Amino acid sequence: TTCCPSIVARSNFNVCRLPGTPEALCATYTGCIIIPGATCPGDYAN
Repeated sequence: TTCCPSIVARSNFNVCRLPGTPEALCATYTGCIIIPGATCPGDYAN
């Protein structure tokens, strides 16, 4: 599951992913985290 700290960070993550750049790297660049479970932590609810 991808979990982002802010709406703008989610927007940056979606932009970074558009050309195909790997989710793990886009998460690093934007501050989003990729976790194994279904429910995002409350500070990463966007």
